[PDB]
Amino acid sequence: CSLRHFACEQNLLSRPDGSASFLQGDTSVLAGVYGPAEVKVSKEIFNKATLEVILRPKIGLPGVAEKSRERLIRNTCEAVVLGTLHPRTSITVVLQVVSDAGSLLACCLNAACMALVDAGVPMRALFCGVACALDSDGTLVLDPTSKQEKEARAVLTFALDSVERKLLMSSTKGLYSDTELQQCLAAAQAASQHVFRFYRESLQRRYS
Amino acid sequence: LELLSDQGYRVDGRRAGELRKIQARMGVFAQADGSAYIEQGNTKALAVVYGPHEIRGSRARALPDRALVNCQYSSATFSTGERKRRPHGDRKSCEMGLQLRQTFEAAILTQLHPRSQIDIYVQVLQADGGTYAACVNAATLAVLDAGIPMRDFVCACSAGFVDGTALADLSHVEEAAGGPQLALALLPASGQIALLEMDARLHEDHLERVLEAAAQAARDVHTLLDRVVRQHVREASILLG
Amino acid sequence: KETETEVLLLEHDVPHQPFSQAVLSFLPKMPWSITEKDMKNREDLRHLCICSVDPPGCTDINDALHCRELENGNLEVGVHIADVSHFIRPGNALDQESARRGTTVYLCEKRIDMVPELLSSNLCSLKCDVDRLAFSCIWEMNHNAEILKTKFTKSVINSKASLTYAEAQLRIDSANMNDDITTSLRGLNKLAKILKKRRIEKGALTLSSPEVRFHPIDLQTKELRETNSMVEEFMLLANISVAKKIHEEFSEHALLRKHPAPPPSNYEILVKAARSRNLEIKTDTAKSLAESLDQAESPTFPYLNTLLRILATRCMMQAVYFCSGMDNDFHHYGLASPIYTHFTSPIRRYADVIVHRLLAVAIGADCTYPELTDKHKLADICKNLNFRHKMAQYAQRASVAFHTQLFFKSNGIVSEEAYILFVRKNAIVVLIPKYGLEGTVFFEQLIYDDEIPSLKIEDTVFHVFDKVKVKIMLDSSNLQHQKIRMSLVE
Amino acid sequence: MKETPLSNCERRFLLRAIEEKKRLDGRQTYDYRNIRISFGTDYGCCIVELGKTRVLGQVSCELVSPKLNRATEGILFFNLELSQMAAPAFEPGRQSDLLVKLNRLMERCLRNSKCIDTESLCVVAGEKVWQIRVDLHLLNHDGNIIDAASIAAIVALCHFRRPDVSVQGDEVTLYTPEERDPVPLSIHHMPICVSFAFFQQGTYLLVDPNEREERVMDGLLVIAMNKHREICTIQSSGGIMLLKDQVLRCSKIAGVKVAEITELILKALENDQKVRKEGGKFGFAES
Amino acid sequence: GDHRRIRGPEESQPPQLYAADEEEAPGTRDPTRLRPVYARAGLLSQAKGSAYLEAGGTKVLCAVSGPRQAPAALRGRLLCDFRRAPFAGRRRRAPPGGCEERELALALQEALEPAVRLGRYPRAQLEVSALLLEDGGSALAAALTAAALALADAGVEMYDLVVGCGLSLAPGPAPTWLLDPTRLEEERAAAGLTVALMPVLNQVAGLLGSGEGGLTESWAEAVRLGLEGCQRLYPVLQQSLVRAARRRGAAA
Ligand SMILES: [Mg+2]
Repeated sequence: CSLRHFACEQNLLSRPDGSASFLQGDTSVLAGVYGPAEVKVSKEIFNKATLEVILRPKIGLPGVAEKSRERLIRNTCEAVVLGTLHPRTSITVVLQVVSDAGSLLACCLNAACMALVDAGVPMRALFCGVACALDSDGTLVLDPTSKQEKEARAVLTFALDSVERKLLMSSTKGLYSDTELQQCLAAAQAASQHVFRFYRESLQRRYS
Repeated sequence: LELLSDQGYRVDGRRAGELRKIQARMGVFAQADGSAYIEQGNTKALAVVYGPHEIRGSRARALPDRALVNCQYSSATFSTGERKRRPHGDRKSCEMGLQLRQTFEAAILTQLHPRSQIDIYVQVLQADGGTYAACVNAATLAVLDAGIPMRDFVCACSAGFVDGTALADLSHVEEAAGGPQLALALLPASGQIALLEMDARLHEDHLERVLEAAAQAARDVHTLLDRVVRQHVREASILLG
Repeated sequence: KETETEVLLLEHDVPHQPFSQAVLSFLPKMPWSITEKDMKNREDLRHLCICSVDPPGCTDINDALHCRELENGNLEVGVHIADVSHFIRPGNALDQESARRGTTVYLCEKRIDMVPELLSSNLCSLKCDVDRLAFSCIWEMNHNAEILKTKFTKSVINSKASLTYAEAQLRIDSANMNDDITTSLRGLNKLAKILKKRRIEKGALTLSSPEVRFHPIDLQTKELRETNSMVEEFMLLANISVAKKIHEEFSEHALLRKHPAPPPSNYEILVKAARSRNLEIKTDTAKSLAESLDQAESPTFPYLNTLLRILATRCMMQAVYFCSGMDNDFHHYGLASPIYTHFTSPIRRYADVIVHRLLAVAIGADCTYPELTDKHKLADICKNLNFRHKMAQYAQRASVAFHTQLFFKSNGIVSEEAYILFVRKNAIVVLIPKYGLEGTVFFEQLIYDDEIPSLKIEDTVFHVFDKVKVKIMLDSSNLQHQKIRMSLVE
Repeated sequence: MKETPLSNCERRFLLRAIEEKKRLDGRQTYDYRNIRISFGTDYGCCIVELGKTRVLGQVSCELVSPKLNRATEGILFFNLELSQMAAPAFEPGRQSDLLVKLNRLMERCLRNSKCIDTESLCVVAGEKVWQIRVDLHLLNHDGNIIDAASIAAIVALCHFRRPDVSVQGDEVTLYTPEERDPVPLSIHHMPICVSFAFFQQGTYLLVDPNEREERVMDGLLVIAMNKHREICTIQSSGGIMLLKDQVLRCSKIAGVKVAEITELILKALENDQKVRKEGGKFGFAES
Repeated sequence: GDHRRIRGPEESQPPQLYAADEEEAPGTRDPTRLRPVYARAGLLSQAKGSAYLEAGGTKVLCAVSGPRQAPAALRGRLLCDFRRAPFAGRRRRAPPGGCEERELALALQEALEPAVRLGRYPRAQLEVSALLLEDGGSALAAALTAAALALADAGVEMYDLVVGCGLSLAPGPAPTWLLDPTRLEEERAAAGLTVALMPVLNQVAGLLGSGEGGLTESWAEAVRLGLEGCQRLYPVLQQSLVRAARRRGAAA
């Protein structure tokens, strides 16, 4: 297909509320959610649940880029996740990068969504993440590989929604143009359709 | 250089089964509730015990059942020849704190001082080998000077293995040689170990030897310490009336 | 052994590392059915009798032969090589890791390769009854073996047989006769012998040397036979023709090999030897020498000519590759041929591959590239290749020496006969045919005759071509260089 | 957040089942849980899961200026992280005691035992040497870490391969995994810890305790061993009074346990190499 | 390596140390002189009170985050964070610091606690934040004055204002006390000094000093000279505050 073999697995870990291992190709992320739980008077806010994301790679320590990425994920989830139901409590999303082969965010987002699902957390709509790489010649590639990201001039991670296939998040590396943005966004929408079909298949086989 | 001459002697001039003369004292600092000092050779530890007192910034940690032992470690910069910085906060001083804490929480018999801090503090001024045991023993003398109840002298010392023999109360030289060194701390009256640290490679059948050797060294340390303590108590009582 | 092997391969710089991943990639995937798209420029000889001769237990079989009779009394002979060039196209990493590994080492037990076993025994090789690519050189000849018409064509063939030398000889002259192979082999061995004696009359010299190849219950000595001379003559003819062609077409960049003839200050030892043994020799040229060695026979020493042949091989210089531009020698002492270039075994050499490329572009079935004409880069790779062949020789010698050490360790043989080659003041070099081994023996007051090379002790005298029995004691004092030692008795 | 408290019911039930020599899942006292060793795609990744406790291990390399005292041998950098997914209480910068003790223990065990060859990994004596760091991450927390952390560090450091290097004088040339074949490490012996837990002041002892057994235990004896019966480290924590015969017996146990774990590890590496020599980027071993 | 900032180089030395020249010396001037001062209060918006002071190459901000819940025990507090921008001074220093920033912070706190009256601000901590955009001479004094302006602006109570002044010593054969000097007169100097007082009630609030040398009488003359300088400076700050209050009256 236009994008590569990608699988998932739910309820791996016993201690966290919900967990999900989402791998595509050779990149594999692992997400664990701690549902509505305690929160101190400093971190909390009435009429909303505090969503906190902490992402940590498997090398060195977390610096700044990961903090930016986890802000992106935080706000995306705040966009979809319902929090006016569970005020004065904290939802926590932990992300670990078992492997890194490009298309990282496009994997972390999917894993976060699946974990939130497994934790039975009230969501307004599923979301997904894809990554499209524009080489110099304009030929785009979906769900790229690290080689394709290095040999390319632009890369674009889009976090889309399921209800109306809008654009919840966009993180771009490189420099690109308008028309290319639009066309890669359309291709991302198609890829998101495929990802949603996959989610439904996985959950169908989980409830069986 | 050498560790065990073919005759049986060491560098310092002592056989394997003996140790260096500890010279101690109890009552250094009066602004406290308990203090001690010890020199187990060139080493020079210094202990302090601020007694069972109130918790401030309660922060919901005042155990209601028993007392709260808080022991802090410190190795001065000029202790070793190689100057170092950040004596506190390091990942090793905190391990020493944990060790001392789980020892004295075992010995210090906290069930009688509930909701109270026993603050132990240890500073090592000079280090030439055997840096944990000197501190254990100084803190013991401190506790005792502070009239804090405690099951028994928690006496500590170190042993090692060289040329198919066991050495007692290693120094820095054979501690740098890399050989197996086993530090421990036991309660003599009962024969029970309160702590058993150890770091190097060696066979298993060669374990009982260094183990009993360290134990016997700790017994000797017990004798010396208790003679000191008895002198101290006698002098104090005589002075009272 | 698994330590000494790697140690000698690290000291002689012989690269032993396995093939990197990138290399394996550029190889073809191995569903490999002959693609009829590349077969355009080539032809189809599948309707042909071919019988590749192969020594005991080989896998990088590359050559192939045939001798098809023709209506006109003439017959078409043909040699066939594995057209590795198609697989090994330049600019890759394959080509670089094959250049550095400028030749395939063949130690007494293993073989360090230059191209994977896949491309060496499954694709390029001329395996039996499997259609494989090839380069081909075809001649038309008569029963006196003078060329009449030649051609140098790429093609695809199908080896009907992968024989052994003994199997070859028995298929030839066991009285069996068949339209398939045996007749080809016979009519080809004929031309082989004719060409052989023809070139001997041309002055080219034959030699010998102590060569022992281990299994290791008891070692064995290589045995000569017709089939070997046959295949050798045909392959040499192919090399010479290819060289003449790529020379006439290319006079600036090429790969040739020369054998710089020796200064006459080296033959004097052999001269003095045969003089003290009253056999005259003319060492002025190659012919005189050769036609003389065949006369120096005398019945007292039926095993004599071989000794002079060794004593000669101790003199010849080093044969080296080079480019037609940076030099102008173009003369090969040994074969008495002026031009000669290796063309048969690319699986076993890289200069063979470069020759395949040059010849193919001369035929027009390939495209050029800059590193094929830049004399500088070609000279550099040629120097590398010579250095590497030299390393390989040294390594194989060290290995056979180690195996001899080991065998003498397992079996302590003593007091075996031996002949003499040299005679020096301090030591007396010696040769043992049984084990195919030459060694030294020191004597550390003597009498050293140099006008006539001989040694004199108060009791006896030592001249070349005498006899002595020896006891072989290996000293292992220094585990490094566990060294043999000869003790003498009579 | 905080860990849910422990009820007196569970505590008493556990103590009694110990008195009667009954574990919970159904195993004896001298038994581990099914430990699985799974590998990744990148040389140096290993996920080892004993029962429910999963731990990840990555191994990375660098070239750096060595330290003056040791200009010949290289460097090694351990680190263990307690990911918040391991358990709620593992907030960043809060459970520091556990981090400190685990990291010191692991450093001691592997480094000071001289498990690997810090000399083999020299390139330019005085200017540039290797630097091997190993990051362990705790994913699920059900009971025994030290054993898992150690098995992971070992499987990694035995399933890792360096970028080959050539050298002449001072000219050093690094190369990529696609240009040459990475070179493995140099191990002398693989140590892996073994954890005993004491109940009722020393009367009862268990192996591979779960999380509850860790909440109702008073003492922990860690013992590092090899397949050659070589004590590498031993530690007592929890403020507990043990004796001699106890440590002797625990050591005679750790012997067999480490022998078996080692056999498994070797089998796992064998299977992974076999797979990659057939097409496949994984490797799996089961107790 | 810091994991809260961008990955830069390990070490980085400036180019000046690699220069080759005898830098220019100031020379002569009127020792009892003061640089032209631009002081304005009310610069910043998002802060309850702010002030800005420029004197030569000196350029300092100060903001006051007001009372924030956190007798002699229910007595207010004020914690001051002095901070020089990494782009001030010949050399660059990472933002954290840890050597002189904290010393000058202690100085500011010791010079402000007296003026401010904290009995009327119990159970509260005033966060004073100074920022040095450019160093061109007397810095700690500018910071005291700016913090005073910011406080008086936010409307915290007081007893009097704080005026600072920095002095240096000429290393010539006849050493004279140089008033309100420049970074050049300060790096080519033998001794330095800093006074800070409350001119109405004529009381020092915090001073400081240091010396390649000196002697009692010299230090005393320096002190009194700095006092006179601070007196001569007070009216500028007075007018600045009046002006800001007029602008506020205008806004509403
Ligand atoms: Mg052949």
